[PDB]
Amino acid sequence: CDFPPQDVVQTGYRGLGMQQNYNPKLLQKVIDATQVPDAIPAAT
Amino acid sequence: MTRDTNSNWTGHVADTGVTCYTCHRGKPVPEHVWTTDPGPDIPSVFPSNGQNTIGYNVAYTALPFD
Amino acid sequence: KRVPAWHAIRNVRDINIQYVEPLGEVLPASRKGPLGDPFKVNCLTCHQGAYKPLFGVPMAKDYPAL
Amino acid sequence: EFGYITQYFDLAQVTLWAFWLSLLSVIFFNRREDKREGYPQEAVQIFGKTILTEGFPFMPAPKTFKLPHNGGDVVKPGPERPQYDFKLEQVDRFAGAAYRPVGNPMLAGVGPGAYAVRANKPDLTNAGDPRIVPMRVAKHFAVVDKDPDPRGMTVIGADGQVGGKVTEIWVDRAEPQVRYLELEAGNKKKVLVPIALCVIKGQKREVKVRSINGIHFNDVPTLSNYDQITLAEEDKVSAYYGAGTLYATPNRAESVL
Amino acid sequence: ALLNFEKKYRVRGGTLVGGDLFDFWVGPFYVGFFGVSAVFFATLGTMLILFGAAIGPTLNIWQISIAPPDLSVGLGFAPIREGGLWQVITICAVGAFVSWALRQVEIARKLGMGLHVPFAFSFAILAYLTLVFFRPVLLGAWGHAFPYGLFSHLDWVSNVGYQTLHFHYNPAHMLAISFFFINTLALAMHGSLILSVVNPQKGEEVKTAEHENTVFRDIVGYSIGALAIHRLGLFLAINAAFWSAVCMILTGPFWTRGWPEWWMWWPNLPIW
Amino acid sequence: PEYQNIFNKVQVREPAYPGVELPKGSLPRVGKPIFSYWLGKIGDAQIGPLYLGGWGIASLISGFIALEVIGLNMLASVGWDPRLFLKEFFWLGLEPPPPAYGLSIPPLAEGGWWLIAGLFLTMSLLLWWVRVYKRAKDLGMGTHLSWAFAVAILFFLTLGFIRPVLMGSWGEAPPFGIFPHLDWTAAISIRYGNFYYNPFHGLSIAFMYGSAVLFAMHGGTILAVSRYGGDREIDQITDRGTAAERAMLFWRWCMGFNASMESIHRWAWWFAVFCIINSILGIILTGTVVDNWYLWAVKHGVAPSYPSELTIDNPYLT
Amino acid sequence: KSTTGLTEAESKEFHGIFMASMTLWFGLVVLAHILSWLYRPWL
Amino acid sequence: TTGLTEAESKEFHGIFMASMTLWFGLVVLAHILSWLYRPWL
Amino acid sequence: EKPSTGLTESEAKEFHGLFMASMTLWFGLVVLAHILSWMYRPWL
Amino acid sequence: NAKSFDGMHKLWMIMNPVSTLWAIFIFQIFLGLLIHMVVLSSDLNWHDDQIPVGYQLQGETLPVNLEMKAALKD
Amino acid sequence: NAKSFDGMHKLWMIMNPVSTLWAIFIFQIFLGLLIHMVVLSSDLNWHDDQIPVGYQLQGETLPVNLEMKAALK
Amino acid sequence: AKSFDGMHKLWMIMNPVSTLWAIFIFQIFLGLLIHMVVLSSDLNWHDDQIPVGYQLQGETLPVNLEMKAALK
Ligand code: BCL
Ligand code: BCL
Ligand code: BCL
Ligand code: BCL
Ligand SMILES: CC(C)=CCC/C(C)=C\CC/C(C)=C/CC/C(C)=C\CC/C(C)=C/CC/C(C)=C/CC/C(C)=C/CC/C(C)=C/CC1=C(C)C(=O)c2ccccc2C1=O
Ligand SMILES: COC(C)(C)CCC/C(C)=C/C=C/C(C)=C/C=C/C(C)=C/C=C\C=C(C)\C=C\C=C(C)\C=C\C=C(/C)CCCC(C)(C)OC
Ligand code: HEM
Ligand SMILES: CCCCCCCCCCCCCCCCCC
Ligand SMILES: [Ca+2]
Ligand SMILES: [Ca+2]
Ligand SMILES: [Ca+2]
Ligand SMILES: [Ca+2]
Ligand SMILES: [Fe+3]
Ligand SMILES: [Mg+2]
Repeated sequence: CDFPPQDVVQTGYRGLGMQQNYNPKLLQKVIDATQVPDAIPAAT
Repeated sequence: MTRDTNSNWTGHVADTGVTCYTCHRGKPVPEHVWTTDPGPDIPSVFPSNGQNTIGYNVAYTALPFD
Repeated sequence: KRVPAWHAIRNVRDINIQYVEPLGEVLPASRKGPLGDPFKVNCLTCHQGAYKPLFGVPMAKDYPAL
Repeated sequence: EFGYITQYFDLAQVTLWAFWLSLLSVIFFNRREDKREGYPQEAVQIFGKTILTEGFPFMPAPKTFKLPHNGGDVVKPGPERPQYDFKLEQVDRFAGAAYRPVGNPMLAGVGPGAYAVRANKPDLTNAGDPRIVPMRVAKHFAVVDKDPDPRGMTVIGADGQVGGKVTEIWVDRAEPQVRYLELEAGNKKKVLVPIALCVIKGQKREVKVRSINGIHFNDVPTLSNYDQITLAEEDKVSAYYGAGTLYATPNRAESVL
Repeated sequence: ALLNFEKKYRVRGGTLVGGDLFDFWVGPFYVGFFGVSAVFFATLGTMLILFGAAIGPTLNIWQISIAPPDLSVGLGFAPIREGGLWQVITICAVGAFVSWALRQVEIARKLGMGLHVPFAFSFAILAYLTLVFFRPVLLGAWGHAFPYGLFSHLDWVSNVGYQTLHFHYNPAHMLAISFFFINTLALAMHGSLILSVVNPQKGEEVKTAEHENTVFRDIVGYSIGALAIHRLGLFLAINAAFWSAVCMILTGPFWTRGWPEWWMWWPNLPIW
Repeated sequence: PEYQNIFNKVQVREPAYPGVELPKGSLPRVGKPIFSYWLGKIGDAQIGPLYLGGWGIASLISGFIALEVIGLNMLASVGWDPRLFLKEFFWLGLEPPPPAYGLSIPPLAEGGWWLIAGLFLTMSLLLWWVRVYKRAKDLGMGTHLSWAFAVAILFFLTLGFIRPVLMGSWGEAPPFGIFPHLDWTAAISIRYGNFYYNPFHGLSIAFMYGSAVLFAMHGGTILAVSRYGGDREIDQITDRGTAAERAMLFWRWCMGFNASMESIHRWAWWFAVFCIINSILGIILTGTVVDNWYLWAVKHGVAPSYPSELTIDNPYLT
Repeated sequence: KSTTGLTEAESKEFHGIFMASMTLWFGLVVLAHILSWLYRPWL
Repeated sequence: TTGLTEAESKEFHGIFMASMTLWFGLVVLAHILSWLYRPWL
Repeated sequence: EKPSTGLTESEAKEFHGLFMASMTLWFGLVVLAHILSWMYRPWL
Repeated sequence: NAKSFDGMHKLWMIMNPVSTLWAIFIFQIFLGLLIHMVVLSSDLNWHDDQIPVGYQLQGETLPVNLEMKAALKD
Repeated sequence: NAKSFDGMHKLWMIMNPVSTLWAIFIFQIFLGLLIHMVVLSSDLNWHDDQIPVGYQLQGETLPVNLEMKAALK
Repeated sequence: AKSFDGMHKLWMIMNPVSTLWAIFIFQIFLGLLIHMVVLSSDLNWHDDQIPVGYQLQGETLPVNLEMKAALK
């Protein structure tokens, strides 16, 4: 079960379907795994 | 390979490109890779059709698994 | 978004035909599958469940080696 | 070229037309079979004259049912038996107005209390015996324990009063099941009540009949012979209980809100 | 026009609202308060559908379409040309459907019978309200409902189905389809049996109830009975409608992955 | 409220009924009838007896051979393990031959078992057809149940034998599974451009919806007048009582026209049969006459046309 | 004629209490709106 | 009505109230233990 | 022809007494719950 | 003009009091739910406006949670 | 205007007390469930707010779990 | 304080046995529901790996580690 509420992104004309659906609790697992690495200072 | 992708395939990776970290993410062996799937164990005189199993890489359907 | 995916397909084929599969001579038996071929690259090898790998932070511009 | 066209006419098109014509034609035949009962209809004219009309499409030609055990022939569409003698007064002076009963509404045979005029013969089994009979004539039946035997219980009547007591069960031999309960009323007559208008409470040992009131059980129609029932009598009994759904209390026919 | 036997049943009373003012017939129809309401709302809805076709690109019957608002309107009020017409029509539709059910209740009360038909109609109404009210409210926007157009609500159905990669693996969807299929089978057998018993082989008498029981006990070994097949019928149709409503309230509000991945709870039981 | 007539409150038993007498020269009926209390809460309580003659034994030998074959191949696909069989049961199936074999008879583990199971299932259903016909005709009844059964058999043979032969491949037929046959359904819609633009598919959906509507309406109406003896339809047909009169007034007042107690059963018959007739017509034309249903619908002025605003470049044209 | 069975005295009684109750209800509504205006004015 | 007299109703009420009080006591105890182990507010 | 419940005037008085007492107690408990919630997590 | 509304109390001799009471109560409950839902879906919404403070954001930045999340990178 | 609500107790001679009681009870239970679900779906949610502490995060960073995860690498 | 006196008459209009059964069934359903709602949140107590993770503890036993070493 994915209990409500959700986040929906519309990606097309109205009344056509065409939208992406996110569960905030599942998307947190993808956010909690990215970890951009830290910069390395430019070289002389 | 990384130089080739970053220069010659911008129709796909447009000006963001890739580094090692895009796949290794700090480990020597990447996490999500694949090989040619043999399928479940069946009798020796039975050839594989390549479907009708659980199918973990095709979103758990009964579709062709490789 | 259908037009980048079209290029992505071709890109992945390049990575696997020119670079990764010919490495099957160099790697040990640990990095191979049941049929004796090395691990290869998918869409999931860099996206890992996001619409752009790492949400599209441009890391590769800072390094002229890539 | 993605959407190039070679020829406009194809087979799918023709076949679709053929289907439109094959429907559109079973509608015709079914609508004609629909009019073997109740027709020709009566159209009321500009100043009250009534004529017989027949509709669109027209009525079919009569067919015959041959009933078993020399039960006669039935032609349909055919003649009708004569209505009985209902009295009604119209409420508003136009053809589409409603009617009011003239006397006591319970004993009038109009509205939900109307009934049909069927044969004066019982319904038969495949062997020729009467179908609905009391459980003392059908000597092989038994109530399954695990179920409340209604014989003995009382017949509370929708206003809380007592109607009488259950004394017999009437069964159906062609399909084994209960059809009627027989009860002795307040004036010591034997009357029937259909089992589909009874709520049976085993622990209270009551039968609740929400249709009519307690005093109303004295005027339920009676049978000729108590070893069988005919089609006409079934209709009369059931219709009397159905009249109470609108006439028992003077407030029942009077707009909820 | 009246049938041969109709006059003795046309009495007054039995109504819910109104009273003696709307208690008449027009031709064969019975009107009532809710009859006036239903025709009012049906006429208004139809005329608004036609106007929404007039301001569109074509009056071809197959290509008319009136669409709901965008998802950015939320549960608010959209402009007339970009969604508000859809909202007015969807109010008219609810008004008309409920009026229809209550008129049925008035008629059944007048004729002295049970309220089984309006009760079964209530479940169709419930499925419609699930698709236009409950699911949109739980997801947070009117623009999750379907547009009004032949061929154009089918594009909605298709894309919504593919938002879950494979909608055949939805469990309540499987259960509802089971009920639909079994209902068509049962209706074919019931129709055939009654026709066969009153239209026997040439030069024979009408058969009886014993014949009806015998035929199915010979073929299959069990016969359900002449009153229980009507029950079985009400049951299968109502259940089809019910599980359709459930399957749509599950999709989006309570499950956002692919539908094949739900079923994964079964081979992951720790018992094989 | 008032009793709704959904369950039987009081049950009664008499000795079992053996059945209407058959014509002389018939076999006896097999089995001693038993009674079910739970089945009696909702319907008739007797189970059995049963009639097994010549055609219903050949059927039941064919069908069980087919079932043994299907079950054993599903079981060989997991390596004979019954634990895995129960674990992954909805994903298993028996698959048709590879399409490159055409209409030849392929080797046994590459599609020949599918072919065997299909042949035996076919024979089973045709023998059952003959049984149904003879059973209804020996009791002196009309044979209306055989006509509808014939329609259903024809749909089973169309998708499965006739269309694969007209296409030139057995690999165009469904497999024997649960999720596998659902996958077949989706794939054949995807390959031939969207079944929603197939017009026979739309008409059969019209008639399936209509079957549900009509049977809710009829089941309701007869339960609502069963207090006036309406569940006994044969007598209401051959001697119209007040139950039939009320039943037909209800619909006349509500929607302006009505049927009779016998005619509504013809409406039922036809609504159940047109569904499958359109099923046959829609499958038989797919692939053999029409290759893309959406392009067909566009050519005949049926599909809507959403506004564009953008331009996408087909990379095969560049 | 449509009638409710109440006499004229019973109707007078019912009317008295009905009007009192409706006035009290509207008083409570006004109070709620004054509080809401003090907290979050909308016009 | 329910067929209970006034004495039977008094009896039932006595025992019902005692049982409900005991049940609520056990609920409170469970929540005190849970708060000591894993406070949620 | 007039709506009645079968209660006399004494029975109605009795019912009214207990109904009003119960409703007052219920509303008291509601007020207490809201005071605690405002002290813990104010929402306006 | 002051004697125009004298017979008003006779209203309850043609309109049923019990039906009217039930209708009023049910309508008021339905309208209450509707107006609350309409105001919650506007700029006047008072549950999610993060006034007087945002509580999810408050929980993400507690010092204990921050110190645990820092020790998760190392 | 202070003795205006005298005959109020007569209300139960025209409205059925048992029906009213059942209606009130059922409505109150439904409303209780509904308001709890509406407040849990907003910023006021009190189960997932990680106050007074996040417990899953607390379990991921226990020294024993950290030392076992290190010993794998 | 003596204003709840006729309260015991409640059971002369409400059936005691039906009420008891209703209460019991409702309480069981609510118990299951609240346990499942709390298990689906940050307060979950079965999978939080406190006081220790046991699957992880089994993967790093010296015997299992030495056997996994011998297979590569
Ligand atoms: C790619 C798309 C997916 C798919 C996506 C969906 C989606 C999305 C939906 C379904 C829904 C359904 N699908 Mg599916 N479905 C697929 C494949 C199938 C297949 C098949 C053989 O493959 C079948 C058999 C079904 C069958 C079904 C039913 C279970 C259900 C539709 C019945 C219904 O909603 O009744 C309910 C009845 C109504 C909504 C009717 C309302 C009636 C109103 C009240 C009365 C109107 C009167 C009118 C205005 C009056 C006109 C009057 C004139 C005078 C005559 N689907 C494919 C895989 N399916 C639908 C559903 O379950 O919704 C609840 C749904 O939304
Ligand atoms: C972090 C959260 C906590 C947690 C916080 C709470 C809180 C808070 C409560 C419970 C309560 C319960 N918890 Mg706990 N609970 C946890 C983990 C568990 C686990 C587990 C496997 O993890 C289980 C199996 C349980 C099981 C239980 C039940 C004993 C009890 C619910 C009773 C009920 O539903 O009665 C419903 C059924 C009826 C009312 C029918 C009638 C029952 C009659 C009266 C006889 C039954 C006996 C009774 C159940 C036991 C009485 C005590 C005896 C003297 C032993 N909890 C975790 C550790 N749990 C509740 C409780 O203790 O109630 C007193 C409670 O308030
Ligand atoms: C910025 C918006 C404001 C807000 C602005 C308003 C305004 C303005 C009003 C309300 C009104 C109400 N609000 Mg508010 N309200 C807000 C947030 C809330 C929240 C919440 C979870 O946030 C809730 C649960 C409520 C709930 C309520 C109800 C108590 C009341 C509607 C009653 C009704 O429908 O009677 C209809 C049902 C009947 C008439 C049936 C008859 C019932 C009889 C009369 C007895 C019932 C008693 C009743 C519950 C009142 C209790 C008073 C007692 C003396 C304690 N509001 C926010 C904070 N709210 C209305 C009100 O209070 O009316 C007096 C009102 O005018
Ligand atoms: C931030 C929000 C606060 C919160 C703010 C509020 C507010 C504000 C209120 C509640 C109320 C309730 N809350 Mg809370 N509540 C929170 C978290 C919880 C959690 C949880 C799992 O986290 C649970 C299980 C509860 C459960 C409850 C119920 C005890 C109660 C709703 C009763 C009802 O629906 O009557 C419906 C049923 C009936 C009316 C039937 C009546 C039966 C008779 C009168 C006796 C039944 C007794 C009943 C159990 C009440 C307790 C009395 C006893 C002294 C125990 N809350 C969080 C922390 N909660 C309400 C309340 O307590 O009112 C008193 C209330 O006003
Ligand atoms: C709209 C307009 C311009 C209005 C102007 C006219 C004015 C001014 C007023 C007229 C008055 C009123 C109030 C009219 C309302 C009616 C209007 C206008 C429209 C409604 C018409 C309507 C909804 C019809 C739809 C009909 C359809 C498509 C039905 C679908 C199902 C179907 C095909 C059924 C056929 C089979 C039938 C007839 C089933 C009924 C039936 C069943 C189900 C039994 O079980 C049964 C059992 C025993 C005996 C008889 C029966 C029986 O007849
Ligand atoms: C372990 O189990 C044991 C062995 C113990 C037995 C248990 C059996 C079990 C559990 C079985 C489970 C079965 C299941 C789930 C079956 C699922 C079946 C489904 C849903 C099937 C759906 C569709 C299949 C169709 C429509 C097939 C149609 C095939 C046809 C029409 C075949 C035609 C072939 C013909 C007529 C033969 C021509 C051959 C020839 C010789 C003429 O070619 C030249
Ligand atoms: C066949 C599998 C692949 C598919 C279908 C695919 C598809 C896509 C799509 C559609 C985008 C555009 C995303 C958007 O604009 O929303 C994208 C972006 C991107 N992909 Fe992939 N991809 C695949 C494999 C890969 C691989 C293997 C890598 C790493 C080597 C990669 C690296 C990227 C990067 C870096 C971007 C972002 C480029 C930008 O900012 O526009 N992709 N991919
Ligand atoms: C001449 C006196 C009568 C006036 C004509 C009646 C007009 C009826 C009002 C329109 C419909 C009412 C709107 C809501 C109906 C109920 C919704 C289910
Ligand atoms: Ca290259
Ligand atoms: Ca706030
Ligand atoms: Ca918290
Ligand atoms: Ca733990
Ligand atoms: Fe029938
Ligand atoms: Mg397949």
